[PDB]
Amino acid sequence: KCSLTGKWTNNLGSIMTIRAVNSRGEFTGTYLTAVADNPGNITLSPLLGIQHKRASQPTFGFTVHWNFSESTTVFTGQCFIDRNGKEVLKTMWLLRSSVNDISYDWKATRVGYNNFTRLS
Amino acid sequence: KCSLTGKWTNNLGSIMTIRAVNSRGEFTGTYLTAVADNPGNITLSPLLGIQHKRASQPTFGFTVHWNFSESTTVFTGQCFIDRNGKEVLKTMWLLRSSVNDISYDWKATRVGYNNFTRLS
Amino acid sequence: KCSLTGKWTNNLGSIMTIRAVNSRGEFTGTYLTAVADNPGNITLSPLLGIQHKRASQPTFGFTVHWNFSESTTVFTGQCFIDRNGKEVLKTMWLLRSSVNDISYDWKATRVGYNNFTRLS
Amino acid sequence: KCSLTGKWTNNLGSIMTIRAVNSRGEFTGTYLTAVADNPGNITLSPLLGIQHKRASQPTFGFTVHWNFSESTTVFTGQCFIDRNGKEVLKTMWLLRSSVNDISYDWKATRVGYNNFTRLS
Repeated sequence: KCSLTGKWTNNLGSIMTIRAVNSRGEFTGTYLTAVADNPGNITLSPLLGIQHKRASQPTFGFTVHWNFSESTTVFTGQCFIDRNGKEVLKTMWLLRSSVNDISYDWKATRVGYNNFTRLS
Repeated sequence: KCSLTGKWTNNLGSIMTIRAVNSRGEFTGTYLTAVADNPGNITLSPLLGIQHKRASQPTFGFTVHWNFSESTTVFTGQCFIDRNGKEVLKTMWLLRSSVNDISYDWKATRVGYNNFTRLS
Repeated sequence: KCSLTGKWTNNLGSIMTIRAVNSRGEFTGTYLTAVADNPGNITLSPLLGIQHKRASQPTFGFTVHWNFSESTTVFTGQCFIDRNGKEVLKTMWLLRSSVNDISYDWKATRVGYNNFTRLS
Repeated sequence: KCSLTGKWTNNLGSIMTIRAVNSRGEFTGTYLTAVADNPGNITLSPLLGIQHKRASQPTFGFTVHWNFSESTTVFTGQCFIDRNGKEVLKTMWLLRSSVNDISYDWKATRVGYNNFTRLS
């Protein structure tokens, strides 16, 4: 079975740490991003999400509230287990920027992907 | 200031209730989707997210753990308030399906938009 | 049958003209966006795409080469016709910006939606 | 300078062949996908797109009209050149399925990524 609890890094070098997953599948953690709009401002930021519980290869989502900007990112994906027992999180994300008013809303959402593997 | 707490409907007729937002911007709620892969199966599903606290028009994200499928959706967006105090949540979402293994990962993520307005 | 040829406006006030669709479903046109990173720079920009030919409500895609920036947008969607013969193009888009090298690739893609209706 | 003319493969094993890029940046070609909704039906399919011309690392987009389904895919991205002169296309895509009517439109768009390198 795949539990998101533990430390993970992604293909861009970001690191996240996820705490205990409760019986609802909820989890909290922290996220240290390797990249940002203004990288000189990067600080460790909180995340909160939910994974499925029964499935051996659960889907999940989480939100990262960046502590150094007005933006928010959400990730969703699935945890896969190899024939050798290795775990990979395949994710896609949306990064929402803050804009001044609704006339700028069209430009406020970036999309991307990330693969994560366990630190140790 | 644009608040997320309350009852919302979107342009597809889905409804959600968001409970009290804590000092860290964290919130829970319940989502009733009007649309699904198998609409006869739809049941109420929990959501968990984070908004920014200081901003008058905060960005936010949340995860919906569907209680009737193996899928997960994440939403991110911004709460806008117009001249008359009317709120709109402008959101984009990713809907993650469960696939059998990593070779099917390519097909697992749907994308879309939703605009939410306050019920009553 | 839902036709793409003609003049269209979207929910943001952008307009486009699509010319004759050939036997392979290929079409050209001109796009005038109402919105840009630098709106004072906006000029008419060419589009080139393909639709399906047999379908009454075809899917399609097209590329807009912005003539005033280094960016490119792609749109994909479907042409729907209601009971009264009114057409709507339901689309999603990706807007690709130019970045300096691959280490910035993560931030280069915006996503959104647009609904188009026929002018006159 | 980066010209899309030539043969490319992506990280999933798909292959595409792009013909001459004209002075407008337009190009045609073919695309043999490694994966599909119904892979037993896969046939070689046409593509049509536009790249930027002046830039050494141009952005671009193209549409693939699948010849074996009612779907359409669009790709957009950028061609990067290494310090060693190696070229990579970094892309994201939207895959549009045909649905019966507008009430199903919400579920019709998948999103993903692909990296391409030259065949030879």
